[PDB]
Amino acid sequence: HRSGWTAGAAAYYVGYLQPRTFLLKYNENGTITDAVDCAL
Amino acid sequence: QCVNLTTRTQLPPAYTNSFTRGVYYPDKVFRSSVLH
Amino acid sequence: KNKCVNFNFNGLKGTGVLTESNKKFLPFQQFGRDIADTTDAVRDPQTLEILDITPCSFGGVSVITPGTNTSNQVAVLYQGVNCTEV
Amino acid sequence: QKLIANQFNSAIGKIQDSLSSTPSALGKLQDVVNHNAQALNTLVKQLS
Amino acid sequence: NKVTKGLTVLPPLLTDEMIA
Ligand SMILES: *[C@@H]1O[C@H](CO)[C@@H](O)[C@H](O)[C@H]1NC(C)=O
Repeated sequence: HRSGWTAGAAAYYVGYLQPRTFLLKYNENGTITDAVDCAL
Repeated sequence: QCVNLTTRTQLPPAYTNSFTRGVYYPDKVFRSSVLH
Repeated sequence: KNKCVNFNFNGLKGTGVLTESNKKFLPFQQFGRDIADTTDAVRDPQTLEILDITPCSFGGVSVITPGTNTSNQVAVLYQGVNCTEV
Repeated sequence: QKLIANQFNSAIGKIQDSLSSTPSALGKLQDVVNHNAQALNTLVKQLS
Repeated sequence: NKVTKGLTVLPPLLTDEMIA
């Protein structure tokens, strides 16, 4: 945003994926509601 | 066109807890009331 | 629909009875699976509806008979089959 | 006679209550059912 | 109350009424 230039309130996160097995729980509609990390 | 930016304030990267975020549907197969 | 036919939903081989289903798929989800992880409900690619995909009737034919030393009459039992499906 | 009859009646009532309350009293029949179900489920899962 | 493909399950010869 130019007023030079000005930046508003913002923040973002960066996480990296890893290969691991999860236990996914599908509900009645078919929507994932919970998961378990088998190696936590 | 591009402009060098030097008004940056140097700061080391921070860290925070991920909790239980980042889970996505692995595939398009529908499933209901199962544990997979 | 409602006929024992070979169904093909985008290269999906199979044979069964295509009946309308009350399940609620998500927009990205194409075909469902049961507890056994087998094809159970498939959404038609052209018209968006939920259809069950059961396999055709099967069972076991048992034969009830007295000894051939007595008679040659037999009675046939179709295990686990409604009498309207034969 | 009356004492014995009263004791028998009270004991049988307590039997009904104990069967109703404790969940693991019928573990053997439930184990039979679960074993059959899980054997069939494993055999089905082996197809994949 | 307290007790709860190619594969078929056959019914028992004696119904629960007969056992009762
Ligand atoms: C679908 O989700 C709603 C909640 O939004 C729930 O009330 C409904 O029971 C679910 N469908 C089935 C078949 O249970």
